Amino acid sequence: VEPVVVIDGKGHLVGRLASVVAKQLLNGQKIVVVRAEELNISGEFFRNKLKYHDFLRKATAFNKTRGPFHFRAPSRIFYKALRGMVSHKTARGKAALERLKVFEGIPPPYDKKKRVVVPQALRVLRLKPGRKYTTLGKLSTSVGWKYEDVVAKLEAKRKVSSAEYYAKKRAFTKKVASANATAAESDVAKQLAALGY
Amino acid sequence: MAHFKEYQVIGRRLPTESVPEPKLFRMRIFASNEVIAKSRYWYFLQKLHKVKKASGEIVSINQINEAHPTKVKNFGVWVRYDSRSGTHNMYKEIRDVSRVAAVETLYQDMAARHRARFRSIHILKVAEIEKTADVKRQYVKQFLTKDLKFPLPHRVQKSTKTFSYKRPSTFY
Amino acid sequence: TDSIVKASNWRLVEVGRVVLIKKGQSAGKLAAIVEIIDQKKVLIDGPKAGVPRQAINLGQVVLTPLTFALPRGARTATVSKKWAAAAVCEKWAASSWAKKIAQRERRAALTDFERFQVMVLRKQKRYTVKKALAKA
Amino acid sequence: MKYIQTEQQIEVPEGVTVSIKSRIVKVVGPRGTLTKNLKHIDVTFTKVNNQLIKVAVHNGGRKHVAALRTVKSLVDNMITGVTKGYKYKMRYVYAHFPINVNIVEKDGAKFIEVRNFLGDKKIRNVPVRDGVTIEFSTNVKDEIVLSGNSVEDVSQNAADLQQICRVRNKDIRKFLDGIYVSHKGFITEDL
RNA sequence: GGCCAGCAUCAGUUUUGGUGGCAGGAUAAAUCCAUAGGAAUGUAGCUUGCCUCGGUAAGUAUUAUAGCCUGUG
RNA sequence: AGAACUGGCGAUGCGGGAUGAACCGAACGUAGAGUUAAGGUGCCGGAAUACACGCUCAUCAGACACCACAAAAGGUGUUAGUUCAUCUAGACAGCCGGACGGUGGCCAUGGAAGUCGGAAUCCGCUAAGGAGUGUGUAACAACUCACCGGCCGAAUGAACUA
RNA sequence: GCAGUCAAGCGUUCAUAGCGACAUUGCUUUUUGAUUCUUCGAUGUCGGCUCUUCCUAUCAUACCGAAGCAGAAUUCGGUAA
RNA sequence: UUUGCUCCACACAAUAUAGAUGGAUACGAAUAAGGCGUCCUUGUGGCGUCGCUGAACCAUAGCAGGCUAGCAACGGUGCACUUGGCGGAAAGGCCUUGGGUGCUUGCUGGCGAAUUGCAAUGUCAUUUUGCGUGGGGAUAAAUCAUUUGUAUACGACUUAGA
Ligand SMILES: [K+]
Ligand SMILES: [Mg+2]
Ligand SMILES: [Mg+2]
Ligand SMILES: [Mg+2]
Ligand SMILES: [Mg+2]
Ligand SMILES: [Mg+2]
Ligand SMILES: [Mg+2]
Ligand SMILES: [Mg+2]
Ligand SMILES: [Mg+2]
Ligand SMILES: [Mg+2]
Ligand SMILES: [Mg+2]
Ligand SMILES: [Mg+2]
Ligand SMILES: [Mg+2]
Ligand SMILES: [Mg+2]
Ligand SMILES: [Mg+2]
Repeated sequence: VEPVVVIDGKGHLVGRLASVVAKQLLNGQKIVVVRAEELNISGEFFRNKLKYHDFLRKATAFNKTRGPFHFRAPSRIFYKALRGMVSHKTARGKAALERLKVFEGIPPPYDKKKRVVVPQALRVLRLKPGRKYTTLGKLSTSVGWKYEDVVAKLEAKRKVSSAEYYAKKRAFTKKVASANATAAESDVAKQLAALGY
Repeated sequence: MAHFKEYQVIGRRLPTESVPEPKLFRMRIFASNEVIAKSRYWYFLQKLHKVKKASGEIVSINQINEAHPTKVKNFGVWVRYDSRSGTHNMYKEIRDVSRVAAVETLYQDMAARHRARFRSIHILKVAEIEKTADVKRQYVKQFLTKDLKFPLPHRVQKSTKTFSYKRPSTFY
Repeated sequence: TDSIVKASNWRLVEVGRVVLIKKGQSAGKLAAIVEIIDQKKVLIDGPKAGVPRQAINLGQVVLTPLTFALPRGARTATVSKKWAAAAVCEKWAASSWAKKIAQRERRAALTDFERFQVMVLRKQKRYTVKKALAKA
Repeated sequence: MKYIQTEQQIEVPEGVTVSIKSRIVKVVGPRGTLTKNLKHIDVTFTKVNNQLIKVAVHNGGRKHVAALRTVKSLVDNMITGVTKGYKYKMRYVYAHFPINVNIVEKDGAKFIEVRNFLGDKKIRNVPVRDGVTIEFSTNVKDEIVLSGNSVEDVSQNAADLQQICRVRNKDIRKFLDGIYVSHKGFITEDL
């Protein structure tokens, strides 16, 4: 319902999130996924590491530069899931994929924009409590991603700035709420309440 | 087979010149409809007595409704089922408000825990356990304690929309 | 010097707990847990709202913060009497939850002329509120 | 079976305060402050009377209720460690070569240094975990004592010292040399 | 006259709602009402025991200052 | 590799089984609309991230017939059952106290002392105590267990089934 | 060809340290068969040399568990290509 | 450069559009827990309250939004100026000062709309390019050929040459 939907990928069950996002792109919705390093996969970290190593051993025998490319970054792992669920060899699939951006952290274009979640892909809502799960950043680092520390540092900086922004917004919201609480017994407010507002 | 009803089925073993008024055998059959109910009646009657549908007749078939469908009962259920390698009798206990609901639960549970399909299960008996402390299964006894209360932690709300703007909560 | 443990109070599946039916023939009516069948099933009764006495899956209802004293297994007439004595309907209607349900039904019932009047009144209230916010 | 409710009791003595936010337990007693994160277990704590905490699992399976008692034991060990402390006594055992155990510093890091183990020229170094105090017992021959609030830290430090002295390429039933935990109790006597 | 449509009233096929009147069954079973009899996950009352408000424990007690179950109508 | 009956493929497209002569469904003029078959409905992919009761966590999980494999034997993994028992007249576990007199019994063993040991598992006191249950010692001295008590408070043990 | 299960026995005493009869369950396609589906308008028929890669049912090297492991030597086994 | 190049403003011509049609509306963390408000003894604190979805919030009336006359209040909003600060992860945006101008539907009037004929997207967005009119700005290189041999099959490489 927005020109661009920014999904905060934190705790989002990579496969289910990828399914939602693939359908969204094919339906023509622009999607930006942020914080791909905080995505989750069901199963123990060792399980998912073994799965990625099974992926890693697959390569074109006569030329490894032809074989399947094993992207290590969490955004590219999520992108691999999405591409496997998009018909990426057609022009339609290509257009759908250009309707998508995936990032580690929340870079400057989107750190000041609203992030949404996908409840049908949320780990806390989908996974049975006590089921073990993996974090994409940890898995990616274990398989050779180099920027977990840089992403974490920039995320801490962004969180400091965003907490300051939210403190200001909370103060202003309290002011607006007080001003609406006053003049809530006015005739206009009573008529609005009668009409449901 | 489906959401069950209970039927009384009374069959006759059709009269002859020598034996008019045969012995009128009755069964309580759990089945989704009267066709299955009569089929099941003939199945069990052929297991018990020298009769078949061709040599007998269905004298009556009547749905038996639960006497008190809105009171919670503990049921002892004796079943005989075929496993992959033999036949076994088991006794289970089900808490429910009607015999048909208890039998539906029993069939679900047999299929879930022993992979026993409908065809492999005979309901030997379903009986209300009138006196608690005659309930001998812990998974039913734990619901018969005084002032039973329990929370429902980790509530998961089903969203009507693809995207949420709230990062939901599982409080309850 | 005193031990502090966060309470984390849940709504309890218990006899006398008031629940809101979210789907089914009732779909928005209040009922009372008459007793508990399983971990997922309860016998409820909603005689004041017209909810028939029935076994229902706990996933078909949402527990409300309202409880009233009710003996386990109470029949429909007893549930009606205790419900009236505890004034469950008034307590529920006083809550922000029921007020939100009523507000959304009212908004759904607004006609086009009423929506236009809502816009005009909102503009008036907004003029007043923005002036107050600038003043303070 | 999915038991409806299982609960365990954690007794709090007089001089101990237990602060439990969501699942981070802080225990404060005469000896110090211990902290434990239990966000991996899905239990519910509830204070009863300032001398009793209850820990409960609702609608829990066999493994869940198995972990409930583990939670109770861990909190009990926290309380026991801030009240009575924990002390592990290890004995050196050797047939011929005396084991030389001392406390050395490397950039102020408090290693337990082990020399001459089975004649080895290799010098073994076991770091001392923070909160663990090392005292060599006079009036007992070849006894090292590790003391501290957290039984986890003192027992793992003792276990590290025991593991550093494993015999290789020999029949261990014969070459019994090593540093072995001989006693595990509390710092405070007769309590 | 040619091209493309819009609406209305019909006809053929079909799809999807709203609503009315009947029939059957244990002339549904229930609920409800009345009545008879019970025990308990035992309500009031009563006795013994504690003591931090004043509540709680163990008995007895079958409706009382809650109720429930079964049969019958 | 060779027969029987039928149905097929060959001679046959179509929907399904990813793919495939034979399987499932269904057989075919050119179109429109409706409904279905078999098969499916997270995404690829049209179609419920439907509803419901359970089961399963796999450091090789599993995921629909033909069909693209896995067995005997095992596992206090976990689930549900069968049968036999113990148990508020206190069940199992743990802790604590004892665990005898005759008698270190007799026989002997090089040395045996309730116990390397050989026959009987003797009587009494018994809550219990076995000529002992084991260990230890050349033997001892001595312990220790069965056993009995105290505490504890409601469940427990065994053999099986899938 | 390789690997299991049972365990009568061997192993001074002790079934299972290491073995293991009588039986019995399998796996593999580095044996040889069996078959005749492809190729007879032709897929160059032994071996070696050369060179790359893969498998693990591991000979060595790494780290380990077991022993009828005192040491040394050795044997059985695990992760391991 | 037979007046070349670049930037800005305007106008006119083309050019297409993976697809605008009120607003992508910014804490972080947890979920067997949190958000907000408030208080203090400032904490893993007390008290209150909320959720049970955005079904929200904001915006939203006026020839696709005209021309005018007042009231009330010093608000809201657009524009071009302007003060200062913050923002490097892809910052290219966020905030803030002051005055100026326009609008204001917060309220009350006056005028206009028709014939697009009973609908026809009934044209309102932004992407690149070109040209012309003004203003502003700057005044090179690379390759071939020759040359080197740290290079080299040829290309390529690496050197030198007003
Ligand atoms: K040939
Ligand atoms: Mg690399
Ligand atoms: Mg050696
Ligand atoms: Mg018609
Ligand atoms: Mg032919
Ligand atoms: Mg055919
Ligand atoms: Mg297939
Ligand atoms: Mg047709
Ligand atoms: Mg689809
Ligand atoms: Mg098996
Ligand atoms: Mg042939
Ligand atoms: Mg040829
Ligand atoms: Mg050739
Ligand atoms: Mg060739
Ligand atoms: Mg191997």
